Amino acid sequence: DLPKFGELLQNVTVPVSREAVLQCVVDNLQTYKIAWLRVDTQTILTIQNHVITKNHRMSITHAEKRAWILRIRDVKESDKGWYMCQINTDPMKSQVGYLDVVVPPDILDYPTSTDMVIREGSNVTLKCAATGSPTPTITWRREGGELIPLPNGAEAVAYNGSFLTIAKVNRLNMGAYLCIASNGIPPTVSKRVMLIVHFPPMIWIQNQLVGAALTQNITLECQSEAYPKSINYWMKNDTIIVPGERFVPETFESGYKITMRLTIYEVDIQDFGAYRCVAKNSLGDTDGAIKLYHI
Amino acid sequence: YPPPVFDFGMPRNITTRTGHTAAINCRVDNLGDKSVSWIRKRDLHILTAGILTYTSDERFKVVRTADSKDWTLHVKYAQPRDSGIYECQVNTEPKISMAFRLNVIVTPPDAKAIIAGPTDLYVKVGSSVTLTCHVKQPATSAQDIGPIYWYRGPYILTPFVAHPNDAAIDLQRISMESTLAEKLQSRLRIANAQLLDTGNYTCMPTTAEAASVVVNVIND
Ligand SMILES: *[C@@H]1O[C@H](CO[C@@H]2O[C@@H](C)[C@@H](O)[C@@H](O)[C@@H]2O)[C@@H](O[C@@H]2O[C@H](CO)[C@@H](O[C@@H]3O[C@H](CO)[C@@H](O)[C@H](O[C@H]4O[C@H](CO)[C@@H](O)[C@H](O)[C@@H]4O)[C@@H]3O)[C@H](O)[C@H]2NC(C)=O)[C@H](O)[C@H]1NC(C)=O
Ligand SMILES: *[C@@H]1O[C@H](CO[C@@H]2O[C@@H](C)[C@@H](O)[C@@H](O)[C@@H]2O)[C@@H](O[C@@H]2O[C@H](CO)[C@@H](O[C@@H]3O[C@H](CO)[C@@H](O)[C@H](O)[C@@H]3O)[C@H](O)[C@H]2NC(C)=O)[C@H](O)[C@H]1NC(C)=O
Ligand SMILES: *[C@@H]1O[C@H](CO[C@@H]2O[C@@H](C)[C@@H](O)[C@@H](O)[C@@H]2O)[C@@H](O[C@@H]2O[C@H](CO)[C@@H](O)[C@H](O)[C@H]2NC(C)=O)[C@H](O)[C@H]1NC(C)=O
Ligand SMILES: *[C@@H]1O[C@H](CO[C@@H]2O[C@@H](C)[C@@H](O)[C@@H](O)[C@@H]2O)[C@@H](O[C@@H]2O[C@H](CO)[C@@H](O)[C@H](O)[C@H]2NC(C)=O)[C@H](O)[C@H]1NC(C)=O
Ligand SMILES: *[C@@H]1O[C@H](CO[C@@H]2O[C@@H](C)[C@@H](O)[C@@H](O)[C@@H]2O)[C@@H](O[C@@H]2O[C@H](CO)[C@@H](O)[C@H](O)[C@H]2NC(C)=O)[C@H](O)[C@H]1NC(C)=O
Ligand SMILES: *[C@@H]1O[C@H](CO[C@@H]2O[C@@H](C)[C@@H](O)[C@@H](O)[C@@H]2O)[C@@H](O)[C@H](O)[C@H]1NC(C)=O
Repeated sequence: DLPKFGELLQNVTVPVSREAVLQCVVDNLQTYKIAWLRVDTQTILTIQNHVITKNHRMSITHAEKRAWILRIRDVKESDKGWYMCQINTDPMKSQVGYLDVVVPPDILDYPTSTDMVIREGSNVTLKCAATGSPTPTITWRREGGELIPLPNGAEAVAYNGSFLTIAKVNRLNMGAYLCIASNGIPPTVSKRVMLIVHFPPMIWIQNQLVGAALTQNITLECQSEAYPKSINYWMKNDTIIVPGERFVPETFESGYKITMRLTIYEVDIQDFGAYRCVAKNSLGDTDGAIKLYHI
Repeated sequence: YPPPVFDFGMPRNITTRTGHTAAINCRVDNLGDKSVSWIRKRDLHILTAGILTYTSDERFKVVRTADSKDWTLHVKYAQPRDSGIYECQVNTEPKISMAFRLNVIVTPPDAKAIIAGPTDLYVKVGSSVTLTCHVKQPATSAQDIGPIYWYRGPYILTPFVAHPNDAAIDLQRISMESTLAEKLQSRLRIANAQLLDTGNYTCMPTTAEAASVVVNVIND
């Protein structure tokens, strides 16, 4: 007929800065004495109604005869851990329960990756570190939902992991990636990471053969892809072409794409010949020929 | 203000012979209004919180000096199962603590000297006195046999042992004989008792607890 525990030491979950309330139930306590304490540090908390700890945030109440209640006001994440309830029987009895302190997640600036600049076809690793309770799972996405090249040769719209490694980066992989940290404790937070892919230029021409008649206005057009952005100009007889009141070159730039036109006004017999659109950037140059002929 | 601090020079490896009272002394300077707790690290069993005793094992008690500097954990009739680490704990925040190790050894077994006869003798002047002392110990003696000495009060009587002793007693009437006939034994004889022979005779072994007889020499 020694004291017995009326039930388990109930697990308790509580968000940071609130009041934790652990409760220990003892039947037939008689003249015996109940004691609380923190397990990890082996810190005596309370004995009967006295608080042994000088931690002003802890209190003990014994309203109902069978329930001894430990109260931790303004909980910190450092209070998370195992707590014990002890009865000074012989041999002594003890049961333990866990106090889980949940914290909304946060993404650390370090070692989380800053903007990345990678040559096309080379490796890159995006890192991201977050802190929370429970520990947050990290999810990678791209703006617009683009696919992420996965380590296993496949691709998907999301990847779990603190570090995302991409082998052989492609210009299509370029854009804004998102490090999304979540742990069930709102609010979920995220951080944007730019992946920049540099590559030399390439040119496509819809019509490498165009004709016209005198006094006519015709327009030649090329398309290029190059990053960083390329300088695009036109050539003829190996000579640059300047806006000359008759020729007007344009460029329509969008990301790593460029559409370059050369509008010629009032065609003259001297204009016919071999033109060239050219694109050049840090990583190389390229060109493409267009022939303009007479009707 | 000075925060409480431990005297890390106190012995941290207490060794007690089984059956004896073990004592783990813990000294804290600048205690202030903080308390000291004794806890058993093995299972977190709280032993004492301040002067209050929490444990219900009757052999455990804490004692503090008047100035509350020295806190001592006493384990009556210590047994091997009591060996382990005990934590001296001050209720600061965070809490500080020192760890002492209690080692309760069991070898050799309890040995106790015994002097056959009444404890207080009374003999007339000129009579003779013989005191027979023997060591009560378990069967196993083996090579754990040591000399047995005698004392009148604080003065040793065995000759050629305490050198120099300017308080040596004249051994012309006092003889001693130590024989090991199965049981370790020593016999003290006082020939022609004299008033100055009166005193507290002690059988002092080196392998067993001592025993004593009070010898009174009287007139007539
Ligand atoms: C006759 O002489 C013996 C020998 O002791 C002598 O002491 C010196 C003065 C010196 O002459 C030495 O050469 C010589 O050995 C006396 O025997 C001692 O008796 C006392 C009793 O008062 C014992 O003290 C006890 O020791 C225990 C050791 O474990 C200890 O547990 C005891 O503590 C308990 O009791 C005390 C009160 O005494 C109490 O305060 C405690 O809290 C606890 O309850 C106690 O301290 C000595 O150990 C004995 N020493 C020896 C070597 O046997 C003897 O007393 C003396 N007179 C008579 C009449 O016998
Ligand atoms: C009481 O709570 C503890 C702690 O769990 C924490 O708090 C709860 C309130 C919830 O919010 C939990 O999400 C939170 O983690 C529970 O202890 C936990 O039990 C699980 C399952 O037994 C343990 O997982 C094990 O981990 C080991 C180590 O890898 C594996 O080998 C096992 O196979 C298993 O996966 C978990 O480690 C443990 N937590 C701690 C901190 O030790 C406990 O179960 C619960 N008791 C109840 C509800 O009765
Ligand atoms: C990325 O991970 C999340 C988290 O779910 C995990 O599930 C556990 C088994 C463990 O792995 C923990 O780290 C996480 O809690 C996935 O979202 C879960 O999806 C399942 C369905 O498959 C659903 O039942 C769970 O409720 C989801 N979790 C939460 C917290 O809602 C997610 O699917 C993973 N995505 C990728 C691409 O891997
Ligand atoms: C060929 O182009 C000429 C020149 O006009 C061009 O377009 C204008 C919008 C402006 O950018 C000018 O600088 C360019 O040189 C056209 O001639 C014009 O035609 C319009 C309409 O017929 C007329 O109102 C203007 O007065 C004309 N101006 C001149 C200087 O000629 C010509 O019509 C174009 N040919 C064809 C077949 O469309
Ligand atoms: C205190 O003791 C520990 C443990 O050693 C045991 O306990 C002694 C009291 C003794 O009675 C025997 O049971 C043991 O020796 C000592 O730590 C040990 O140190 C030795 C080297 O000196 C090392 O080889 C062991 O691994 C250590 N054991 C552990 C558990 O750490 C410690 O040095 C002793 N301290 C003092 C001041 O004596
Ligand atoms: C680039 O990476 C190559 C391997 O790619 C990665 O290898 C495995 C182990 C995983 O990390 C997975 O994400 C990839 O498939 C290496 O062979 C090569 O040496 C690396 N080169 C450079 C310059 O980084």
